[PDB]
Amino acid sequence: TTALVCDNGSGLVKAGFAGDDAPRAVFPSIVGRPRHQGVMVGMGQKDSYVGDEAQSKRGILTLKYPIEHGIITNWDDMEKIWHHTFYNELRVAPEEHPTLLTEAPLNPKANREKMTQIMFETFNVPAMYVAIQAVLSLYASGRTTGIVLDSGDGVTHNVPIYEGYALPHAIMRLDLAGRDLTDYLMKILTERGYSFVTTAEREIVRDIKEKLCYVALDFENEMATAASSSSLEKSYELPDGQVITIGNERFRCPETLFQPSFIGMESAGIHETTYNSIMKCDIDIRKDLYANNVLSGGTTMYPGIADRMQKEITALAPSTMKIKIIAPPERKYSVWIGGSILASLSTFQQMWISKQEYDEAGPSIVHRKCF
Amino acid sequence: TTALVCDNGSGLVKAGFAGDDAPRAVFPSIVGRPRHQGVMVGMGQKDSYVGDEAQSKRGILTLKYPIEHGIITNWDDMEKIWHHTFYNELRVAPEEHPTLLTEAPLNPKANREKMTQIMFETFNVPAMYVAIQAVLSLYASGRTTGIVLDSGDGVTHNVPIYEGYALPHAIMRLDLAGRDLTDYLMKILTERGYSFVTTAEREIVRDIKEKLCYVALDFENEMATAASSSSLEKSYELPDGQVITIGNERFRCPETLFQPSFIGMESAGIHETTYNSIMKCDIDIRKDLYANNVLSGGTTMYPGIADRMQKEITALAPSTMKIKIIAPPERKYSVWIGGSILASLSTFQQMWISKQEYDEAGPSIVHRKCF
Amino acid sequence: TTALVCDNGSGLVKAGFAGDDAPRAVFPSIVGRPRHQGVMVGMGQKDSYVGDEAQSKRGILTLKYPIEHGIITNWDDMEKIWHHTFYNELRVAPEEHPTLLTEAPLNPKANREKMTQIMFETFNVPAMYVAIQAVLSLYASGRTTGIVLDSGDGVTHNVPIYEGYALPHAIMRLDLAGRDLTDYLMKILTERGYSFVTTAEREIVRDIKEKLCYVALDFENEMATAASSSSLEKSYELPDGQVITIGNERFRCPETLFQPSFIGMESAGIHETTYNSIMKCDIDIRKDLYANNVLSGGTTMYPGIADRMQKEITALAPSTMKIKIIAPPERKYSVWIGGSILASLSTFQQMWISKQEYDEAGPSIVHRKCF
Amino acid sequence: RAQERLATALQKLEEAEKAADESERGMKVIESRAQKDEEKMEIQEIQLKEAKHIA
Amino acid sequence: RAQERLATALQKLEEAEKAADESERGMKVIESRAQKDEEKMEIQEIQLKEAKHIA
Ligand SMILES: Nc1ncnc2c1ncn2[C@@H]1O[C@H](COP(=O)(O)OP(=O)(O)O)[C@@H](O)[C@H]1O
Ligand SMILES: Nc1ncnc2c1ncn2[C@@H]1O[C@H](COP(=O)(O)OP(=O)(O)O)[C@@H](O)[C@H]1O
Ligand SMILES: Nc1ncnc2c1ncn2[C@@H]1O[C@H](COP(=O)(O)OP(=O)(O)O)[C@@H](O)[C@H]1O
Repeated sequence: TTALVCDNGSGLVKAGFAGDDAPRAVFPSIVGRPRHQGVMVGMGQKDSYVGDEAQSKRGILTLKYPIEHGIITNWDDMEKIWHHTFYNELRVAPEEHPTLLTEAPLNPKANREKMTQIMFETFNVPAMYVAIQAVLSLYASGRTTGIVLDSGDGVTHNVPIYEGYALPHAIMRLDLAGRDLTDYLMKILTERGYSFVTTAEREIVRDIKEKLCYVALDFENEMATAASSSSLEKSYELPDGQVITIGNERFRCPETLFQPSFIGMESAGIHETTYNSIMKCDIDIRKDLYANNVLSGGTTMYPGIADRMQKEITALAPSTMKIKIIAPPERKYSVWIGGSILASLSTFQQMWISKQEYDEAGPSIVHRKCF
Repeated sequence: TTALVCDNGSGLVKAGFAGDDAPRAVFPSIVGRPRHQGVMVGMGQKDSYVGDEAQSKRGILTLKYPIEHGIITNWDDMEKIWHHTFYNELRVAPEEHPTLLTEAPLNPKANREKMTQIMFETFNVPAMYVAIQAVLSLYASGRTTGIVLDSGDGVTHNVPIYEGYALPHAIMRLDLAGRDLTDYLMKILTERGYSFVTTAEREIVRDIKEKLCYVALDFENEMATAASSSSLEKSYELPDGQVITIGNERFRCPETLFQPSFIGMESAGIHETTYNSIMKCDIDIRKDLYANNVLSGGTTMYPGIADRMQKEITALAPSTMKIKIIAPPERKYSVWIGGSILASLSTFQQMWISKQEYDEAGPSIVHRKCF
Repeated sequence: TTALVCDNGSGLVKAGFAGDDAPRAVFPSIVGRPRHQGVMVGMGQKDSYVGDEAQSKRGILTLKYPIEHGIITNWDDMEKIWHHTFYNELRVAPEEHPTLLTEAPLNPKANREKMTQIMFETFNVPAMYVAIQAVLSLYASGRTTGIVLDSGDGVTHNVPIYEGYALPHAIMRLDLAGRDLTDYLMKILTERGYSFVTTAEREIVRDIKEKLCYVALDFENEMATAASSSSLEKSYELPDGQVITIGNERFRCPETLFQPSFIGMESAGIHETTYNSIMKCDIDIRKDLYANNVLSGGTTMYPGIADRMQKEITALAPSTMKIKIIAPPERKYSVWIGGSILASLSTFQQMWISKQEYDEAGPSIVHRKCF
Repeated sequence: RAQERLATALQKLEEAEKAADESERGMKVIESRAQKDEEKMEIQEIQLKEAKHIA
Repeated sequence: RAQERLATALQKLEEAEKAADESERGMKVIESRAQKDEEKMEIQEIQLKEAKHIA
């Protein structure tokens, strides 16, 4: 038997089989419902589109994300997402496959409890397990120490690990991510004349962000460069023509990661929460952590983010340390890759939570040594 | 010297002097041009009528608004509007008076820059300043905290302010207003046979709206009351005769503000964007914001809108807070009143943009700390 | 002439006159600065609020503490705190009043030296003196023998004293205190879905802790009873609503004092450092020290901490010894009471550091016999 | 055919611009590395002269 | 008009391959300069250690 590695994320579902080199199914975690009335009789419209289909019918739907910041807020939508993943994308029967699921640090406990209750009762999986995203990133990176910065789409977090032991008191979690960057980019494009308001235009703005945004190495110098030159402006082609041209908005959007006061948050940038997690860690492992700073997740994928973060952390740390930032090209899928590695490990086969254990001890079994 | 206060708005120009209790020139923001040929030689008729004269010559002209949603789209028309305001309604020389202009939040920047350029090059004013409409509304209301909902004719926006500090990340702007309500009323008045299609029958429909429409405290109960009785059905007399009778669409028109799906918009009602702005603010100013919910602008003048807003926000917010809605009788002119207060403040005489500052720094000087 | 008694501590300034039963000015030692834009001209707002004023405007300010763990890390902020205490809370001219200050054992020397340099050059007092907090606790307790546990807000320490002689080699200092308990409570509240991240929400969490937390007599049995029943659940009403329900983290928070491994510290609990200070002392005084175990400071104010510490120390010490724990109801102010007593003693008037002594010997006069 | 070759030339322009701007970013991070190198160099040469004189 | 924007696409392709060959030649010269810089910085780091040891 083989296991299923479903990294449900928050804004992208990634599923596949344990032992693969990459996820087989990657689609947005979206549930769309029609908002107009529907006149053609006989074509038999359905009531909810889930996944990559909702992006095709995007023009006549209201797109909902069932998961807000790591946390699941709509359990019916999430059951639809999982059903679509199991049956219409992987085409497997979950009654005969263990399932490894992934979660961010410092979430509510009812999240995991309801997740496993659903997986055992609605889908009847034989076993299941919930892993932390950062640990799986560090598996897939081929390290055993290092401070991992996993910037997804709802949540950003640092998890310092040394020699296979994690330092829980030094785990930092920040609720600024790609979704807030998209909202800031909408709000900041509005000052050039373009307005995107609907949930179906949020997707167009997310595409603009992915395709044109980058991190400036020096924010003030890039601002002056954009104010004087015009060599920074790119054009983008909306899905109906009418090209839009954006200038300093390209590097002004992901700069919110380093100055979260742009969106009215009080906290510190990612370069500073990384350093603060390191300084919470014990003094004997800080050199290794400085040398093994691992990036993963979709929001770490801007051009120039590694160079920017190295410049910042280097200016912060003592001048006699080797700051080094590991940013693989397959960053976005690191959590899934590590999950596949972990579920294929042979030592792991007695760490699943079986159906018998669940029927014995209730959903509370999730927080036990079978974590 | 004295400063002028020109509240351009979108659909009604309001001008006056700084230090008065009310504007002395309120006229529509329309520019009409004749559409027929013109036979009587010696008539010597003009080519474009501005303001209140166009409303007299409606039946002969095509009426155009130079401001769509806050944004100015026809700069020649807007320049005609300003010339009329300065020389024919107020009878002042604009090269001797500072001018305070107003604008809505989250507009393009070229709007404000071109406005400044016009006011300095064409009209040659000594100083000028562009202010936000919601802040001026809060000046006129006598508060210093509170979340203001300024529903004009182009745009609707919430701007939460606490102790004189505005929270820009919580500013909301919606493009539903009196113009969209007029269009919806034109559309649903065809269910009874009345047809208003001309650009000059829109003014008749706007008059019908102002004089007969009201907000229902409960929408289904008023729907049933209109379906059964006839006690809520009222009549109106056109400029031609032939009275029209308005039934349940007396309250279906302004209900679009609370159900923007009526006109096919995706967004949420004003009662819900207000609450979302609250919940986007901090946690320890929300009680004051709930208690100081300020209404202004012409689209808030419907009967029953304050009671409806209170019922809705009360059903939304927690059950332990006093929700209060401030709705003065001189709502429609609140922005202008606050503008006069501000421009008369002696502290303000150092916030003007002088002409020499402009001549040396270009029109970009508008977005500086005078923003 | 009268002396002032300013007990700074790390998070609550409390001052007054020598010869009173209580301080007349107790306020948090925070300095807030506005972090938002500021739109209302003529508001004339300030740039930094200190003390209790900054607590009313939390939703607008970013709150700093100028004292981290006993140690002062922001001298400008501390100078502001002292200026506020002298002129606005007390309304006295500090150039005509001797001032008694306190500090914790085993701090840097520059802390104390710079403190006296400020008090002589800036505030220009005629005399001053710095006292150890535990000694003043022992004065106020009415004893001359005993081991005093002074858990403040940044630092905890034991200081054994016998017949008025302090045994410096047995002094223990621990950097676990109320601030770390607040951070741990913020971290474990996220298990139920509440998130407090802002520096202004740290204060909400501190009030929650003060009002609801208590020390369990038996930690494992309390965990079992919280898992089984629901009689421990208590609700708290935030500044808005969404009343939060707190379960076993009512007593999991202050249990960090007895198990510092919860927050990833290596050291041992307060009961064990107390016992270790005892066994570090001589053998002829351990009986009196067991019988005179004095608690003081705000973190010793949890319900049940005296009974818990007696149970632990009794299990540690030999069976033939009677353990006693003195916990007055005015523990939070014991250091100030003792400071007032000491400064009013007529014998003490020869122990002040006069201004001429300072002028002739430099700030080094503070570690000298003029202690 | 004209539209086909238009689109192909466009996508090739896109690829070339990607490569060129990435090279620009690389050369900028390299020259910054070089100035940081040079300032570390001056500091370490100065401590070298200090160590040699004191030795 | 197809031939018009076609000719502009082709001239853009010419200058774009110009920018691309400049990118590649520049990155070659700058990677050579880089490797030189790291040779220099490592030899001077070892020399700094030697100097502190003699000190
Ligand atoms: N090339 C890119 N540049 C910038 N952002 C990107 C890029 N690719 C994806 N993203 C962002 O990453 C987010 C998705 O991150 P992801 O790794 O899928 O997290 P999750 O799996 O939890 O949704 C999206 O919101 C998207 O905006
Ligand atoms: N009593 C009323 N009831 C309903 N709507 C009104 C009333 N009075 C004015 N309005 C609407 O208000 C709009 C004008 O609002 P106003 O405050 O003038 O905004 P602006 O100045 O930006 O045009 C008009 O479109 C009109 O339809
Ligand atoms: N009733 C209480 N229960 C628990 N903790 C308390 C109580 N009252 C105060 N505290 C804690 O005590 C701390 C303040 O202690 P305090 O005596 O002011 O020390 P310092 O003066 O050195 O700051 C605060 O952090 C608060 O959390």
